[PDB]
Amino acid sequence: GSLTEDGLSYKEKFVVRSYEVGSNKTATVETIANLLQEVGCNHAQSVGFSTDGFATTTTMRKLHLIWVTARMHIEIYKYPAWGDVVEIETWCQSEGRIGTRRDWILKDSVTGEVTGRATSKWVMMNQDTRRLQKVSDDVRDEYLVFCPQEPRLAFKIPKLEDPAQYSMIGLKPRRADLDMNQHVNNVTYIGWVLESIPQEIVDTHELQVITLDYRRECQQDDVVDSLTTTTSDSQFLHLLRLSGDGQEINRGTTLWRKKP
Amino acid sequence: GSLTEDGLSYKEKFVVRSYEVGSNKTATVETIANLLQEVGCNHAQSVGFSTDGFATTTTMRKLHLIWVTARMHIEIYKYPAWGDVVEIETWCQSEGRIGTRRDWILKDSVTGEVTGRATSKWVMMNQDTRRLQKVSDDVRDEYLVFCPQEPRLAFKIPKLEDPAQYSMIGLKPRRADLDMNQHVNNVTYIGWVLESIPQEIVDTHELQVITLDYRRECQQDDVVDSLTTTTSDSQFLHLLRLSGDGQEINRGTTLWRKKP
Ligand SMILES: C[C@@]1(COCc2c(F)cccc2F)CC(c2ccccc2F)=NO1
Ligand SMILES: C[C@@]1(COCc2c(F)cccc2F)CC(c2ccccc2F)=NO1
Repeated sequence: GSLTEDGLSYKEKFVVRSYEVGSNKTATVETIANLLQEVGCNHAQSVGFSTDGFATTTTMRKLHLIWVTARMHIEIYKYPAWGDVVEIETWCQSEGRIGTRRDWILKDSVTGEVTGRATSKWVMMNQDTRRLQKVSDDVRDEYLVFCPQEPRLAFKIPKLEDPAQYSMIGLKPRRADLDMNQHVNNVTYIGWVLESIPQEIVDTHELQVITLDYRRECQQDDVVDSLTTTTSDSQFLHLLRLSGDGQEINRGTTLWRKKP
Repeated sequence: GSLTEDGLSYKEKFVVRSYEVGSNKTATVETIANLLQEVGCNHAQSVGFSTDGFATTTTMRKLHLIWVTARMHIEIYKYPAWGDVVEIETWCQSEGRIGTRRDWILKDSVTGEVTGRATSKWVMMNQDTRRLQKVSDDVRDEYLVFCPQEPRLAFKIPKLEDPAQYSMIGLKPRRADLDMNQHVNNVTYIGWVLESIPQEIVDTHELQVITLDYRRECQQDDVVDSLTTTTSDSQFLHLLRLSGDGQEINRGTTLWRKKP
């Protein structure tokens, strides 16, 4: 991949792998989310962020701050097949004191058609206490020079009430689910949300839209319950909570289209 | 990737991704095993096997036969870092009536040095009954023309006895663990074997050698126990068994080197 001529966005092509596809031999949404993360990381490196950790500015490092995902919204029009080339363009924009947005557009590299879109809200937090911080002028000024400054857009979740229609309990991360800092990878939470979708829905529908809020992390030694209720196309409300009716981890919604 | 000039092996380069690395920012062994699978699948397509299923010959399809892994042996000298290019060369050889071998050699694409080696024994089995079959002349003759015929080599596991020194119980696959035919991906079994290795070993050692036998599949709805005992460098004996002291799934051994 590479920066675009103006230096304010990044493009990368990916060839969909054998193990990245599901039963229709198209990329899973977890594969798409992994590719979104990878092109974001390669963008960060291309504009001078670290080649051996996740992106931080100089002032973030001084203050022990990291970027963490607060919300992810993905819409897929067509999932790419095994062996297809998908090209993803990504960019960031300042969200003032709130945080930082990363947007993505997915294209079929052969047709040039848009096959999906995504946006994410990232917030600052202290890596040790996990307490949120507003973006200071020093941190914003460090990264603003890598962002378009005029708007460039790729485009409330309620709490599931007991009893859940569907559940998958006792979900636990294995080492493959952990990132280079031994934190649960953000894509693992997408997989866990979808685990409580009945298999018959997955067999007969394609996921068109997912919206996920990220409230708290699952630690390596935590156990998660995935809860789903039908709200309808098929639409669902989702809640991930720590085992034992503990803290909410994630809430979300999905929209599914019947297979052709 | 592409076939080599003589058409009898296949090479592919991979750039190690952000989510493919562990805490030392080098590829996990599960990442390496996924890359071995992907280059094998791309080799199969390059010599005229299907672009929308795992490799079968014409006679295999007529008889409802598939290739399944019986044994995997991987040795890694150096795990590639995040953003490094690893080049993998792969080839197959007939094993007479027993099955078919796939071998791999991993190289650091910048230095050209060998960083790892792998070999696998694949057997025929009926996809419906899971009963093994010897390779018939018709099937061997269909694939022999894609193999070196003179030897080209990249280079008994006992049953763990109760009580196991270490365990991880209740492991269950999620949809990301399933392949395009809704079978548990072979790399998932490597992850499950390693889950019962204590975290302190993983934190202080690198895996140098893994040998894994594959006896039976975990179904989507099965639950697996991972059992490990120290036999020693650190060496371990491994057993994966279905929950409830059910059927053995896998047995294996690993050898670990202290981190520099
Ligand atoms: C918010 C975040 C910022 O990344 C650094 C960065 C800029 F700040 C401005 C322009 C380009 C750029 F790269 C963090 C982030 C991220 C973090 C970890 C993993 C994956 C990611 F995409 N992706 O976007
Ligand atoms: C045994 C197996 C054979 O693949 C077909 C094939 C030949 F038979 C001969 C030369 C090249 C070639 F490709 C099956 C296999 C495999 C199967 C599923 C997934 C991944 C794999 F590597 N990899 O190797």
